[PDB]
Amino acid sequence: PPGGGEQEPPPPPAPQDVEMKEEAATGGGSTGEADGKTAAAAAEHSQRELDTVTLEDIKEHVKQLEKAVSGKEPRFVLRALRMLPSTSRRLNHYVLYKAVQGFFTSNNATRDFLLPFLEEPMDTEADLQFRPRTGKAASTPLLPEVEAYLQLLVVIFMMNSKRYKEAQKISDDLMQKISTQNRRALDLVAAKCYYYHARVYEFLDKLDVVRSFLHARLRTATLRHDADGQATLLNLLLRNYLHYSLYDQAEKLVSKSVFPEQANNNEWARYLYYTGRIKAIQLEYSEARRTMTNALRKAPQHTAVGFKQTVHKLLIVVELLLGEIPDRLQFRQPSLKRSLMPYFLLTQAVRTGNLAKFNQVLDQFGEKFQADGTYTLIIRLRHNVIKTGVRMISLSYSRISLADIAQKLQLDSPEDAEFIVAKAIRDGVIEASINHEKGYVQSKEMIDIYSTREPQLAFHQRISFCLDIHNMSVKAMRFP
Amino acid sequence: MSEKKQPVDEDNWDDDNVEDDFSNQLRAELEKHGYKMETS
Amino acid sequence: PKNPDLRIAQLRFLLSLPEHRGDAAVRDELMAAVRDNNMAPYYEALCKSLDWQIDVDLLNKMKKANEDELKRLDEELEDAEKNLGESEIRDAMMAKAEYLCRIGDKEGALTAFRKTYDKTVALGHRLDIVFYLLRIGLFYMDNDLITRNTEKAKSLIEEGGDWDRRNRLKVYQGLYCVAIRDFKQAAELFLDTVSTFTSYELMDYKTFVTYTVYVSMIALERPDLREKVIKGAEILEVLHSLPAVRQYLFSLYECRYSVFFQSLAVVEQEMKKDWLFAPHYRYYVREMRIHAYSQLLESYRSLTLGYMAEAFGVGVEFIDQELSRFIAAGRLHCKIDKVNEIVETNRPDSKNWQYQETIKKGDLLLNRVQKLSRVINM
Amino acid sequence: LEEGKAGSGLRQYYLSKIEELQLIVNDKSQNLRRLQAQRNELNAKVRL
Amino acid sequence: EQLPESAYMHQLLGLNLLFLLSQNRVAEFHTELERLPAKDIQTNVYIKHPVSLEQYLMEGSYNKVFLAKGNIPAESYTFFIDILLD
Repeated sequence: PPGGGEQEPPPPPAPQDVEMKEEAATGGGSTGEADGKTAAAAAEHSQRELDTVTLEDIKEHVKQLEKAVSGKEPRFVLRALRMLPSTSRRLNHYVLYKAVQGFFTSNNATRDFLLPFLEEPMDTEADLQFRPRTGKAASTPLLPEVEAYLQLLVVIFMMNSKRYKEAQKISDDLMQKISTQNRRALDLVAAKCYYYHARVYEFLDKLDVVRSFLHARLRTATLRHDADGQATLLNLLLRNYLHYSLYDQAEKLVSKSVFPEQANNNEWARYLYYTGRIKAIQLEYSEARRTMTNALRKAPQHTAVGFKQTVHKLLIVVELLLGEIPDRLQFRQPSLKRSLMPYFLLTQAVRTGNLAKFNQVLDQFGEKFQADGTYTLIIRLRHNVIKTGVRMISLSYSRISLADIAQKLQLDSPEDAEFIVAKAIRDGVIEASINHEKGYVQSKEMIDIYSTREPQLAFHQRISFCLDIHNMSVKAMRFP
Repeated sequence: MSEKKQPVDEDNWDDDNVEDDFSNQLRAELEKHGYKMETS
Repeated sequence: PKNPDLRIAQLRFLLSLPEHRGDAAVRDELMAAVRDNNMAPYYEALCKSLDWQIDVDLLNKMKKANEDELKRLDEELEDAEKNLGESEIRDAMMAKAEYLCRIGDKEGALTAFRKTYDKTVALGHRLDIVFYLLRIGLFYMDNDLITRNTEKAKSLIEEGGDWDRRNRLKVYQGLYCVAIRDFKQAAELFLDTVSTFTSYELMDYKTFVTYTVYVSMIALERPDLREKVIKGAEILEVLHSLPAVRQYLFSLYECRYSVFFQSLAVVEQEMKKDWLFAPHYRYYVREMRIHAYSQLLESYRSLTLGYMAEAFGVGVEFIDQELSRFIAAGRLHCKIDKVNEIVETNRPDSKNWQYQETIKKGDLLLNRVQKLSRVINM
Repeated sequence: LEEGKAGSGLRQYYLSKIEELQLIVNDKSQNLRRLQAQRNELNAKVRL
Repeated sequence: EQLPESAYMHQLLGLNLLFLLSQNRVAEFHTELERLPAKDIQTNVYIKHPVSLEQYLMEGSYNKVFLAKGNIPAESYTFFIDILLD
C-alpha cells in the first residue's frame, strides 16, 4: 500500500500538464485565429486538432485511467464563462481544480452528471462566441469516451452527446451564416461527430431516420456555405448506402458534381475506394481498376495497422475480375498476412485454369469470403479465369487448335468451345480465325499497331495530363 | 487515417511472387526433366 | 577453426532432404563429437538423426572436460586481470570461449560475444566475433545473426584497409548474395578469386569455384561469360581440373542443346544436395534454359520446333508447355506457332515497348508529388 | 427583418467568401508581385 | 424488417428476375437479388436456379438450359422461358 500509494499522486499532473495545454494553447490560440483570419479558415488549429484527437484516440483521450478520477470532463466544461481577457482566469481556475484531484478525495462527475454539464456553456450566460470550442467540449470528452463500448446506459449519453451537439448544430445553422469560417473549421468537427453518429448506431441498429437527417445537412450546405462539408456528408452516404441495399449505386450520378475540391487529401482517396466497390457491382472493370489503384497510391501515411491493410485487401478484388493479375503477396504485410491467407491462395488459383484447384479454394476458403460479401464475383470469375487461360495460350502461340486447347483448358467438348470463342470475339478478346470442318482453329499474328499510331496518340493524354499539373503547381504556388 | 469506418472493420518474399508460379506449374523441376532423358 | 564444424552444417542438410543415410552422417558427427568437444551439434542432430541408446557419459566426460577447460578459461579471466595489459588479458576469453559456442547452443555465442566486444582495440578481433556469428547462422538456418554482424563488419574493419580478413567479407556477402537472391553482386564480389586463397572460413576453394561458376552462367553475360574464364588467369586453371564443369561452360558457348539437359542435371545434383540452394534452385532451372534459349531464338526469325527436336533430343510436347510457360511469365517474349511448327522472332524491343519505362515509372512518380502537393498547404 | 438580417448575413457571407476567395487570389498575387519586383530589380541588375 | 413469412414471395422475386434476363439487362439482374445476397448461394434454391441458369448462358446454353428446363418448380416461369427462348 505505501509503495503504490505514493505512486498515485505523480501521474495525474501529466494530464494536468499536456492535456491542459492541449485545449489551453490550441483553444486559446484558435480563439484569436477564429476571431479574425479566419483565412481560409486556417485556423490551422482545426487541422492541429486532427493531430490531437486522433493522437488522443490512442492515448490519453480525456481518459484514461492513468490513475485519475476522470475529472477533466467537468473541469473545462464549467466556468467558460466567458468575457474579455478574464478568460485567463478560467484557465487559472482550471489550474485551481487540479489540486482538488490531488488533495481531497477525488469524485467522478462524468456520465450521469454530464447532462447539465453540456448545457453549462449555455447556462454560463453566455458562451458567448465559439460553438466549435463547446462542440469540442461536447465531443472530445464524450466521443473519445465512446471507445470504451460498455453498451450499458451510457450509449444514450453518447446519444445525449449527439443531442446537445445537435443543439450546437442549432447554433451552427442559426448563428453566423455570413463569412462564418467556423463552419469550415466545424466541417472537420461536424464530420467526426457525424462519423460517431454512424458508429454508435451500428452497435444498436442501423440508422433509418438519420438517412433522412443526412440529406438535411447534405442539401442545406448547397449552395450557401460548402467547403469540404458536403464531401464528408457524401462519404457518410456512400459508406453505409453501400453496405445496405438498394439503388444507391447509380445514385452517384445525380449527386456529382465531384464534389470539388477534394479534401482533405487522403480523405477523398478512400472515397474512390467506396465508389470503387460500387462500380465493381456495376460489372465495369476498367473504371474500377483505375479508381482502386488510385485509392492506394493516394492514401498516406498509416501506421497502424490493418485499417489501411484491410481496405487494400478488398481493393485488389477488382483485379481478380480484370483477368490480368500477378501474385498478390507483393502487397502482403506481416500483420495483414495472417488475415489474407484464405484470400491469398485464391488469386494463386486464378493464374491457373484448373477447375479442381479452383473449386477446392472456394470450399475451404469460402468461410473468409462470407465476411467480405464478395460472393457476387465467384460465379462470374469462372468466366474470367477461362479468359486468362486462353489469353495465356493465345499470346504464347500463333495458331491454337480447338481440340488441343480443349483438354488443355479442359473445356471437355468441341461444342462449348465454339460458344466460348464466339463470345471471345464478341468481347474483342481474341482475333483468331476458325476453320470449321471437324473443326479446328487457325489464327495468325496480329500486327500493324507499329509505332507511328499508338504511342503518339496515347501521348495526347500523357501531355494533357502533365500540362494540367503545371497549373496545379502554379495554383499551389499562389497561396503562399 | 484513422477516421470513418476504417478502424471499425532482398527478400524471399519478393521472389515468392515468382516462386509460387513454380508451385502450381512444372514443379521446379529436376526428376521429371531428368526422367525425360530416356523417354525418347 | 570452422570447416570441421562447418561440415556439421553440411551434415545437417545431408540429413535434411535425403533420409537414406542416417548412420553415415551420425558417425562422422560422433567423430566430430569425440573431438572438438561438440555438444549441441550432436544434440540438434539427436532429434534429426537417431536418439541412440546412449551418448551421455561418453560425451558428458567431454562437456565436463569442456567445463574443466571452460572453468580454466573462466579462471583465466580473473587471473590475467590481476595483472594489467592492453587487450591481452581479455583476448583469451573470446576466441577460445567463443570456440565454446562451437561446443554448444548459443550460450557460448551470446555471452562471450558482447563480453569481449568493448575492449578490443584491433579490428581483427572484432571480426572473429562476426566470424563466429556467421558459422552459428550457417549451422542453424536462422538468417538473422549473419545479416547484422556483416553490417557491423563493414563499418569498423573497412575504415581502413586489410588484405586478409577484408577479402573474406566479400566472400561472406557474396555467399549471402547466393544465400538470398542476388545474381549480379554474387559473382561480382566473387571476382577476387584466388586472392582469398584457401582458409578455414573459405572451406575448399575448388568448391568456392563451383559456387561462383554457377552464378556466373546467369549474371555474367555471354560476352563476359567466356571473358572471365578465358582471359582470367588464376581462375582458368581450377576450372580445367574439373572436366564436368569446364565442359558445360564451353558447351554453353558451343550452343549444343543435346548435352545441356544432361550436364545441367549434374549441376542440379550439386544444387540439390548443397545447403542454402534448396529455395534457390527452382528459378535456377529455367533461368539457364532461357539463357540457352535467348541465343536460340535470336538466331532465326522463322524456326521449326522439329529442328529443335534434333538439338533437344527430342523435344516434341516437352517444349510445347515449357516455352509457353516462359512467355506467360514474361521470360523471352516470343511467338511459337502450334501444329504449324514455326517460331517467330520478335519481339522488336528496340523501339516501342522500350519507351514505356518513361511514363509508367513516371506515373506513380508524378502521382506521388501530386498528392503531396495538395498537402502544401493543408 | 427576416428578409433580412438573417439573409443579408448570408448575402454578406457571399462577399466575405469571395473576399477570402479574392484574398486567396490576392495572396496568389501578392507573392507573385514579388516575383515581378524581383525580376524587375533583376531587370535593373542587367542595367546595373 | 420483421414481417411474417409469405408464400408467393419466392417465385415473384424470380418472375421479374427471369423476365429481366429475357430483356438482356445484366445490371438490374444481380441488384434484385440484393434483398438477400449473402444467402443466395447458401440457401433459397428458387434463387439458385437463375444464378445457375445465367452460368449456363455463359457456357453457352442452348443445351444445358433446356436440360434444366425439364425440371423447374418453377413456378410460373413458363411464360418467361418462352421469351428466354427468343
